[PDB]
Amino acid sequence: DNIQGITKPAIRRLARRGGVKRISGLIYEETRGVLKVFLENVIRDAVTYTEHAKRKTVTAMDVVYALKRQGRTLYGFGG
Amino acid sequence: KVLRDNIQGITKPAIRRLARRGGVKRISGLIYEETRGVLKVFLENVIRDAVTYTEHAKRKTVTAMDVVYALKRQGRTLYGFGG
Amino acid sequence: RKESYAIYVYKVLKQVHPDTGISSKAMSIMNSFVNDVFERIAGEASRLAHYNKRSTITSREIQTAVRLLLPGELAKHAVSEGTKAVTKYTSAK
Amino acid sequence: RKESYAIYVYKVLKQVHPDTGISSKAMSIMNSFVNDVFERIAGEASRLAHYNKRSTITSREIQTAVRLLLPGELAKHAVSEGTKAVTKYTSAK
Amino acid sequence: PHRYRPGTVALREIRRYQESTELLIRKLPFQRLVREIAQDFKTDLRFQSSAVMALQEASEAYLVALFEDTNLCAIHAKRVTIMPKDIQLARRIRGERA
Amino acid sequence: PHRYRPGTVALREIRRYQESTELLIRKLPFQRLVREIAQDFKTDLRFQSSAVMALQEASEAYLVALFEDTNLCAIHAKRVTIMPKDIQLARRIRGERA
Amino acid sequence: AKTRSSRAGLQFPVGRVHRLLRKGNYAERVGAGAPVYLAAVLEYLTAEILELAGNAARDNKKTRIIPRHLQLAVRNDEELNKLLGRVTIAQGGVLPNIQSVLLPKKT
Amino acid sequence: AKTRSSRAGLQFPVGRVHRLLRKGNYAERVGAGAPVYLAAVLEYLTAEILELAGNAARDNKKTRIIPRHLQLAVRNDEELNKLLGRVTIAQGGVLPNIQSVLLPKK
DNA sequence: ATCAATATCCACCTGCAGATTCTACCAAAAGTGTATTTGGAAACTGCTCCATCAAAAGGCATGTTCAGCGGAATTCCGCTGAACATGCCTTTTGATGGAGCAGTTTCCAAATACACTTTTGGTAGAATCTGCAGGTGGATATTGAT
DNA sequence: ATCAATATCCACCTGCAGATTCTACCAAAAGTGTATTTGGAAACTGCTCCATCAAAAGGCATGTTCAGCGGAATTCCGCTGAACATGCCTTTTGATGGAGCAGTTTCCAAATACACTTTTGGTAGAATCTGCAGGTGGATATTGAT
Repeated sequence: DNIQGITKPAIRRLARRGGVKRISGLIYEETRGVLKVFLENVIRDAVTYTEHAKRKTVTAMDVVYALKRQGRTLYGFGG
Repeated sequence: KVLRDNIQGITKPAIRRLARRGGVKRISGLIYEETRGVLKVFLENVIRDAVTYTEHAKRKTVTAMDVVYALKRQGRTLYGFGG
Repeated sequence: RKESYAIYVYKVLKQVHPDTGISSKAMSIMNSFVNDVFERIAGEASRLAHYNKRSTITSREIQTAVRLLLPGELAKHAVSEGTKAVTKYTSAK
Repeated sequence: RKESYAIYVYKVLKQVHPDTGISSKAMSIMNSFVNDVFERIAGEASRLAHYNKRSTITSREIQTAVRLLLPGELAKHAVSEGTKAVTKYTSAK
Repeated sequence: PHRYRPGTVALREIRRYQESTELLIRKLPFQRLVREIAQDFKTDLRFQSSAVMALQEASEAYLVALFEDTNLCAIHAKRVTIMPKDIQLARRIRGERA
Repeated sequence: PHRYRPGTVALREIRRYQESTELLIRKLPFQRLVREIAQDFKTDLRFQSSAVMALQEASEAYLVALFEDTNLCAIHAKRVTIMPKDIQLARRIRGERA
Repeated sequence: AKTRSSRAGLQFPVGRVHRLLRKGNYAERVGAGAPVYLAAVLEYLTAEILELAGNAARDNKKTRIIPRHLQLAVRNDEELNKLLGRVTIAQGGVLPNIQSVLLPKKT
Repeated sequence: AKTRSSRAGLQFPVGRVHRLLRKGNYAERVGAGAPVYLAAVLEYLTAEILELAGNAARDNKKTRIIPRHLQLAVRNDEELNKLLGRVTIAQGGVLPNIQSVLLPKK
C-alpha cells in the first residue's frame, strides 16, 4: 500500500532535519497516520476549489489557496 | 489621583483557582510569578491593539467593541460583549 | 438603533423547544454566533469569487464556501437546507 | 497577462545590493511575499473602515493597519517610509 | 486529627471550579491592572465598564486553557506538580515563542 | 573492525540535513499517496506537476517542524528518543487533536 | 406582499442577510440566491446549537438557556466544537474533566 | 506625463497598487493617499528582506539569492520571523540547530 | 471493617432582578414594478502540459551484533498544602458632576465617472552568457580502539 | 598518548541548466482633462455613562505551623534501537499522444439603478410576570483514623 511508500528512511530523514537524535520504532507508523490526516485535510479543500472552478485538474493555486485557509500559507507557487 | 503597580493584585489564591479550572492538582511555588508574567504579556498585546482601534477612531474611551476587534485580530474571537 | 438577530433566534428557539427561554446574556452570544458565522462564510465566498475572476457571489459560491468552512455532517445538512430554501424560493414567483 | 511584482523586486534588489542577483524560484517567493503583505494590510485597512462605518480606505487607515500588522521597529520604519512617500507626492504637481 | 490528606482538597476544588462559570480574578484588582498597563501605552484613557469585563473574560479564558496544556505537559514528565518549564513548553509549542 | 558509536552518525546526519533544502521523501511514492487520497474526494482527477510539489514542500515543511516539537517533548520527559506519545502531545497542545 | 423569507420557508430575514451582503463589500454583485441560501444556513446552524443548548439546560433542571449551556452544547459536540475552536464563550466555564492519572486510589 | 510612482519617489507601481485596491473589494472609495503609502510600505519591506537575503548569500560566497538565502534571513531576524511566523518558504530548509542536551558527553 | 467528622447532594421555599408582554410612534427596510446594463454559461478550438511507457540510475530492505538508553525499585529531603487566626480591602448600594460619545445639519475638498491619448509591462522566438553545482585531489580534523 | 579508519575542508576546474540581453508586437494600463457627485470633517449640543467619593461589612487574602508525600538522585540491567555491509526492486530520467486548461465569440437570464408603496422590527417607557438565586435543613455519601 502507498502509505508505506513513505518509507522509514524518508521519515528518518525528515525528523533528522528536525534535529531528532534517536527514534523509537513506532514513530514510523504514527508519522504515517499524521501525514495522511495532514494530506486529506489539505487535498480536500484543494479539490473543493477545483470542483468550484469546474476543472478535473488540481492546480498549484488550488493547493496554495487551501494551504492558506488554515494558517499554513505557502510561498513559491504563484499567489 | 495616584499611581501604578498592578500585577500583584493577581493573587496567589486567584491563580490557584484558575489552575483548578484547568484541571490542575499540584502547583509549584514558582508558578505564581510565571503566570503573572504570562498574563501581563497577554494583556499588553490585546490592550495595545485595543487602544489602537480607539485612537484610530479619535476617541478617548476604549469600548467593548474595541477589545472585541482586538481579541479577533489575535485569533481569540470572544463571544458576546456584542457581535 | 442597533439591529440584532435576537427575535429570529427566539422564533427558532420556540421551534425546537417550545417551553424553553434564553437569558439576555445567552442571546447576546447567539447573536455573536450568527454574526461570526455570517462573516466567515461571506468572506470565504468573497475570496472564492476573486479566485475565479467572478463579480457576483451567488448561491453557488456561498455553498462551496460552506463546504470549506463547516465540518463533516454539518456541511451536509447545511448544504441541504441551503439547496432547499433556494429551490423553494426559486419556484415562488 | 500574468502580472507580478518580479520587476519592481529587481529594481529594489539593485539599489540595495547592485552586484547581487536572484534565481527564478527566489523571485517567485518575493512575489508571494508582496502579495501576502498586500492582502494582509489591505484587509485590516478594510475592516478598519467598516468598524468605523466609513466607505473610504484612505492613507490614514493604511497607517493604523500597518501599525496593527507589523512588529514594533518594522512598523516604526514602515510608517515613516509611508509618510515620506505621501508627503513627497502631495507636495508635487 | 481529622485532616484531609493532600490531594483530596485539590480534587474537591477541581470539581468545584469546573462546575461553575463566575470569574476567578478579584474584579477591582484586575481593573487596575488593565488601567495600569493601558495607561503606559497611551495616557488619558477611559474604559467602558463592559470593555474591562471583556478583557477579563478573555484573559481568564486564556489562562485557564493555558493551564490545561501546562497540566498535560507535567503529566507528560510523569508528575502532578505543574512547574514553570511546563508553562514554558506549552507556550513554545503553541507558537507563542517557538 | 571499525564502528561508530550510536548517535555519532545521527548527529552528523542532523548536521547534514539542516544544511540542505532538498526534499527528503521520494517523489513517486509521494505522488501515489496524493493521488490515492484525492481519489476519495473526486474521481479521475489530474494534478499539475507544480501542485503535487507545493504539496510536498508543505507536507515535509509541516512534518519537520512537528518533529521539532516532538523532540522538545521528549527532552522535556528527560529522553532523547522521541516516541508516539511525544507527537500526540505536541499535536494536542497545537490544537490539531482535542 | 409576501416577505422573501416566507417565499423560501425561512425564519431568518433574507431581506436582511441580503442587505448586509452588500454593505459588507464581499463583491461587486450578489446573487439573489445568495441571501436565501446563507440565511437558510444561518438559521440551520442556530437551530442546531439551540437544540443542544436547550437539552443541556434540561439536564440541569433549568427552563432558560444561559451562557454555560451554550458552551456545554458546543464543547460536547465534535463538529460544533471544531467550528468554534477558537471562539470563547463569555461566562461559559469548561467541561468537567479531570485527567485520569490524578485520581486517588488504585484499580 | 511624469508619474505617480516617480512623483512619490518609489520603485513600486503606485498606479498598480491603486488598481489592485479598488478591484479587491476592500472598500467603496479609495483615497489617493492609500496606494502611495501602501506602495511605499511594500517597497520598504521588500528592500528589507533583500538586504538581509543579499547578505546571507554573501556569507556563503554566492552572488545570487535563492530560497535558502531568504529563509536564513527571515528566520534569523526577530521581527520578520514574527511577521511571517505562519509562512512556509518553499525550498528554504531549516536553521542549523541541535538541542544542547543532545550533543556529545565530552 | 465499623466509626466519626465533613462535605455533597437535593428537594422545598420565596424575595426579586431580570424577563416576557404591550400600546404607540416610524425612520429605516423591504417589497412592487418598469427601464437599462451585462456578467458569465455555453459552444468551439488551439496549444499545453499531464498521464504513460521504457531504459538508465541509485536508494532501500534485511539480518547480525551490542552500545546504552530509560523504566523500575529504593531512598529521603524539603516543598507544597491543609487548617486556622486575624483583619484588610474588595464588594455593594448610591448618588453626582461632567467628560466625551453620538445625533443633526452644513458644505467643500476629494472621489467617481466617462472620454481621449500616451507608455508600458508581459509575451514570444532567438542568441549569448555565467553562477555555481558537482568532481577530483590532497590536507587534516574527528572519532574510536588500545 | 599512539595509530588507523574515516569524515570533513578547501582550493581549483568546467559543463550547463538557468539567468541575462536585444528585437518587435500590442492589449491593457495608467496618465490627463472635464463634469457631477458626495463622503465625512466641522460646528453645535443632547444625554449617556464613566470617574469618583462615601460608608459599611463580611468575603477572602495573608501569613504561620506542621506533617504528608511527591520528585529528584542513584544504582541496576533487560532489550530495544542503530550501525553496517549485501543485493536488487523501485524510483528517476527523458521521449510522446491527447486530455483538458484556457482564449474567443455569442447573447440572454439575471443583476443594477430608479421611483414609490407598504410592512416591520427597533425602542422609549409604564406595568405585570416568573425562573431561580441563595438561605435552610436534613438524607446520603466520601474521607480518614483505627
